Amino acid sequence: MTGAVCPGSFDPVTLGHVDIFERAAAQFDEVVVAILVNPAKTGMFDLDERIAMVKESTTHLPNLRVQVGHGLVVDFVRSCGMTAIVKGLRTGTDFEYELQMAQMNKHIAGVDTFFVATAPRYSFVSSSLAKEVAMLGGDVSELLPEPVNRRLRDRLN
Amino acid sequence: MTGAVCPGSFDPVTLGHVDIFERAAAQFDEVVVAILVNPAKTGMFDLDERIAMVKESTTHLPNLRVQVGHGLVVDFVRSCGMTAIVKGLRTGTDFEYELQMAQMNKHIAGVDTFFVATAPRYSFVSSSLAKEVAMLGGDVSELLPEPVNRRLRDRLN
Amino acid sequence: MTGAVCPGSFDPVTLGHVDIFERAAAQFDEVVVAILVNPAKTGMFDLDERIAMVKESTTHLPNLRVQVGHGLVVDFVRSCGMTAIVKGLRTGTDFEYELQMAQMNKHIAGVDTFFVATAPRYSFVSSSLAKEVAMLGGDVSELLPEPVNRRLRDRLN
Amino acid sequence: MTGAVCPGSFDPVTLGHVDIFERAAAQFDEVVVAILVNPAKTGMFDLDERIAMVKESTTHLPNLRVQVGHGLVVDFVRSCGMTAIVKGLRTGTDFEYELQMAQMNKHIAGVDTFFVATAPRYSFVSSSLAKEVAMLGGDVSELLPEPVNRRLRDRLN
Amino acid sequence: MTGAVCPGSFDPVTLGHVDIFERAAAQFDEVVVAILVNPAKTGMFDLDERIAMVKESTTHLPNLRVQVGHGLVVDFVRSCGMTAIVKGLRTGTDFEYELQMAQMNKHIAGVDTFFVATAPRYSFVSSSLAKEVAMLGGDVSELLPEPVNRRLRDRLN
Amino acid sequence: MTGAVCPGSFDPVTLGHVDIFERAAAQFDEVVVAILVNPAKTGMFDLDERIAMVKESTTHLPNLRVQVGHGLVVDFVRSCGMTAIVKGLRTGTDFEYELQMAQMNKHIAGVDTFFVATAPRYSFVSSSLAKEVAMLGGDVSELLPEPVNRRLRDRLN
Ligand SMILES: CC(C)(COP(=O)(O)OP(=O)(O)OC[C@H]1O[C@@H](n2cnc3c(N)ncnc32)[C@H](O)[C@@H]1OP(=O)(O)O)[C@@H](O)C(=O)NCCC(=O)NCCS
Ligand SMILES: CC(C)(COP(=O)(O)OP(=O)(O)OC[C@H]1O[C@@H](n2cnc3c(N)ncnc32)[C@H](O)[C@@H]1OP(=O)(O)O)[C@@H](O)C(=O)NCCC(=O)NCCS
Ligand SMILES: CC(C)(COP(=O)(O)OP(=O)(O)OC[C@H]1O[C@@H](n2cnc3c(N)ncnc32)[C@H](O)[C@@H]1OP(=O)(O)O)[C@@H](O)C(=O)NCCC(=O)NCCS
Ligand SMILES: CC(C)(COP(=O)(O)OP(=O)(O)OC[C@H]1O[C@@H](n2cnc3c(N)ncnc32)[C@H](O)[C@@H]1OP(=O)(O)O)[C@@H](O)C(=O)NCCC(=O)NCCS
Ligand SMILES: CC(C)(COP(=O)(O)OP(=O)(O)OC[C@H]1O[C@@H](n2cnc3c(N)ncnc32)[C@H](O)[C@@H]1OP(=O)(O)O)[C@@H](O)C(=O)NCCC(=O)NCCS
Ligand SMILES: CC(C)(COP(=O)(O)OP(=O)(O)OC[C@H]1O[C@@H](n2cnc3c(N)ncnc32)[C@H](O)[C@@H]1OP(=O)(O)O)[C@@H](O)C(=O)NCCC(=O)NCCS
Repeated sequence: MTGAVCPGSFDPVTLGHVDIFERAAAQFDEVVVAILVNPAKTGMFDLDERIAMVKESTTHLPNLRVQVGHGLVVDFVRSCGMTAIVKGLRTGTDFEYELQMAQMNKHIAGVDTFFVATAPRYSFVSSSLAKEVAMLGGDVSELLPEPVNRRLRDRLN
Repeated sequence: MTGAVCPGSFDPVTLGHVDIFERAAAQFDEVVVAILVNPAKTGMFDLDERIAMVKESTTHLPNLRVQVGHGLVVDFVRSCGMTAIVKGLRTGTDFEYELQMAQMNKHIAGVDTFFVATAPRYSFVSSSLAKEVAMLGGDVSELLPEPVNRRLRDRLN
Repeated sequence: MTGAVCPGSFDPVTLGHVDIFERAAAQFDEVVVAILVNPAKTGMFDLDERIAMVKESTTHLPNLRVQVGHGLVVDFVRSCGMTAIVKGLRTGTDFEYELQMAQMNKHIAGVDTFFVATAPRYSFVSSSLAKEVAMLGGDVSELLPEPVNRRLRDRLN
Repeated sequence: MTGAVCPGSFDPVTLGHVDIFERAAAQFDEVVVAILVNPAKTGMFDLDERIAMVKESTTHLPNLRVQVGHGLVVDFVRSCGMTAIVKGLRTGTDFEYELQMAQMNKHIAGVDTFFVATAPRYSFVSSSLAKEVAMLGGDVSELLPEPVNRRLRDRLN
Repeated sequence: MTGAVCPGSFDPVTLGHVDIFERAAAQFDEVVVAILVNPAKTGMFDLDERIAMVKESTTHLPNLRVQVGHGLVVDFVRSCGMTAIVKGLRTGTDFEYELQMAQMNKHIAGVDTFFVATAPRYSFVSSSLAKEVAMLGGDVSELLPEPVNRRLRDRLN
Repeated sequence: MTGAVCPGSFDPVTLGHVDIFERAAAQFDEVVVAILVNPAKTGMFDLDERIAMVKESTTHLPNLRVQVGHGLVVDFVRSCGMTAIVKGLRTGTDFEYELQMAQMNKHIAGVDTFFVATAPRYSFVSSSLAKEVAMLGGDVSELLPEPVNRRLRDRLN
């Protein structure tokens, strides 16, 4: 009964996120994707849309499920009966801040954090940058699941 | 008559800050903790509370005093008759930005900046992260002075 | 017919920027400085003032011209009939984010990004830090073109 | 079913290494410690003493075994029926390198690498630094397991 | 009129090196690949094979030539009638060093250095890692040009 | 009463080292330059010439003395009646390492390490790079004190 949580805001989910989902799914018996929305920061997609996009991109992963989190990621992790977090690393990641959170999460709840480097082809995509480029007419279709592409296309007119 | 200034917003002061205060105090004849509040950014604690918390955490350091700064840190430093700043380094610190400020401060006023690594046990605490975790019910009591813990507890109800 | 674009918000232009302009100008047949203003973020100087300051600082560079960009930097680059961007590196630069943008820009439009380290004397100046120090009465005159200094002086009273 | 390999030269094993072994053992069904032989550049302890030191230091982890490797780490991993490497991060880790190896290992054999931050109290110990300090008379006994301390003090008397 | 030098030991040349050659050849009138001889620390291939490998791998770039250098890279650059060095950035690059050399080269001869990020698919290959993996039986043929692969498989049979 | 140790191999001392000596001498009552002997890996200048070079380059600092050390830097520091090390940061510094040593030195003897950024004009010089360039005929005389320049030009004629 091994398990890991993949936390994030996923606004929207990218192929960078999916690559990490797939690696977590391959190495742990169970994997929970936790969508932790910021109560102060409203992004582009609403919670239901973010859930849909994640679920639409992870139908091929039987041991993975999507779930909404509130408050501490470690509280969510423990409520799943798990003690592990898996985080992706890419080009631009604030790794020092990821390390700070990792140590903090370990300190407050005994939760381990495992970092894994995203595949090179998906190493420069992030949610905020994909949105920025897309909303200015740039083609990021290869850097996002097709369901996400369909929805970004809907917001052109 | 050697002296160093430890500048910051201290909202709230952490055991990371105190560790740096103690090391500065051990190496310099006089040490001034400068609380430089951001006029645009309002945090959690008001200036009086921030002063109180710093003073409540530094009663054991005879050659240290707490003082409020306005404008340039270098203007505050020079007004204390000093030419040195001591800054802490921890897990997550934007060190490139600390370096930029250090060079700038040296350029504009001839003020030296000394960096020192915080003790490992207090290396992942920061004011903003401690607040975030605490306000979601997380236990950061070991990562803050007891007086600070008492005040964070008061803001639960 | 070689060419490079030097993009930025230049609010205001610094001697760090100029140093990069000069190096780009020395190595490419044509060089276009693209002023890409953020539609969400309003800074200190208006677009006309930013253009003036850049033009006032680059009269000595015959193969360089100043032009306003809208939307994607790569769209601006391609519209100049170019395939290259030149970016400066200094003390504090978020290099991981510069790398992310570089890879992204290459992916979406085949545009190459060339990075060059600014001269050490101008390695700690940035637009935001120069403004912060100046508006608190600090002397950054050596870290900015004289025309920029004149304008920063006008906003004291 | 799940498994991870913890590779290294372990000359000698530190409490930093053991911390990582413990994290891996808690999150995977099986952990294999792979002791890989370095080039002409040989070390203080021979292979048998290295094996024994790791073994005596990990008696509290029943799902962990120790094994020598002679070629590619990925070949070792695959021959064990696994597809994951777990590696520790400490102060002084060459991350740039670790990431290069991770990407290379993923490319040549499809093996994933997971990185974990070592506990702060054990974040500054490394085999080479421990050896250097110990040989010069310094006390690193709190940073190494007792089986290592025993063999270390026998070498210096 | 415009020109760039791409310096290195190229032992052997990788598809990471070639990617950079291609970027330079597209943006400058002339590119010179400078093969500089390392100290006593010699390598796998001799100078003539190194030259031939670079030559056979760059037949698709008519504005590129290959030349041996024996002293300072800046002396090579200047003797070629140029003032620019182009260097690739990959996962595992010692940037801290590259920047030091860039500043030193600028100081001693006024030579500019331009950095370019290698294509993601070729971002984890380096000469030394490719050699290590190949000698241990791993397949790095997708990361090296065929002229290098040919000479590499002849050395291991 | 206050004191700092500036440790190194100083082979040879650079104007980067001297900048740091000057910062330390201005902020502490006493500064001791500790010349520590490296392992089998010996250098260009012998110990006596190294001592003399540091001495002749620091005549303008009356509160600074020079002394050889043979073991742990912390043992040197403590035997001098001090508890502080001052170390310079330059372009190309291995910070990751410096921090590891700082934490280790604090752990084994309670000695604090203070880091200071070298002046920009002297931020790219290091002993090894200066030696490399000088031996190849390059002019590094502006980056080294004249006592070093004298002994350097006598070695190359
Ligand atoms: C959910 C959580 C893991 C963040 O997930 P996320 O939003 O998907 O994280 P991302 O991958 O998008 O990147 C982090 C974002 O924070 C920002 N960030 C980066 N460095 C930062 C730093 N030093 N300080 C604050 N924010 C930072 C970045 O802008 C980044 O967004 P962007 O790069 O896309 O513009 C985190 O907020 C969390 O755990 N929330 C629950 C509350 C909690 O437990 N907090 C305590 C953590 S110890
Ligand atoms: C007081 C001063 C030293 C900052 O102190 P501080 O607020 O305690 O600094 P902190 O330790 O909290 O960390 C810096 C904060 O700035 C932010 N920061 C980090 N990198 C940054 C960067 N690249 N650019 C802008 N802000 C940055 C961070 O969010 C961090 O807060 P957080 O990590 O807790 O979320 C500085 O603002 C100052 O000197 N103010 C006086 C005005 C002045 O002299 N300015 C000129 C400086 S050259
Ligand atoms: C114009 C452009 C190159 C930015 O230029 P710029 O504003 O002059 O950049 P700067 O040199 O001032 O520095 C970048 C700023 O972004 C911020 N920044 C730094 N790291 C960041 C990160 N990780 N994520 C988001 N913003 C970041 C910094 O605050 C910095 O400002 P500051 O350091 O002065 O406070 C970029 O916004 C752009 O290309 N815009 C056009 C739209 C586009 O093409 N976007 C797609 C890029 S792939
Ligand atoms: C065994 C292996 C994981 C290394 O483990 P290790 O020796 O315990 O690793 P450590 O972190 O203790 O030490 C790494 C050492 O290499 C050095 N290292 C760091 N950066 C390096 C670089 N750029 N190039 C080469 N070595 C580097 C460090 O100096 C460090 O030694 P130190 O303790 O003296 O600092 C690895 O060498 C390996 O996989 N070997 C098997 C062969 C193989 O698979 N090769 C191809 C891998 S893609
Ligand atoms: C030729 C030259 C550009 C180097 O090229 P190169 O060998 O292809 O460079 P690479 O990136 O492949 O390798 C750099 C190597 O040096 C090492 N390097 C990295 N950091 C270093 C450091 N701090 N100090 C010394 N070498 C370092 C790396 O370990 C790397 O080797 P690797 O592949 O085993 O990792 C350079 O040495 C040069 O200019 N030589 C001519 C002489 C000269 O001009 N000297 C003064 C320069 S300011
Ligand atoms: C003397 C001492 C401070 C080093 O000083 P130094 O030689 O002048 O330091 P420098 O910055 O000039 O050089 C550091 C060198 O080590 C190397 N260094 C950097 N990273 C390293 C690493 N990961 N592992 C080992 N050495 C490293 C660098 O390559 C650099 O050499 P360079 O100029 O060729 O780049 C240190 O070795 C010391 O304290 N010695 C005394 C013994 C002791 O106390 N040991 C335990 C310390 S915790």
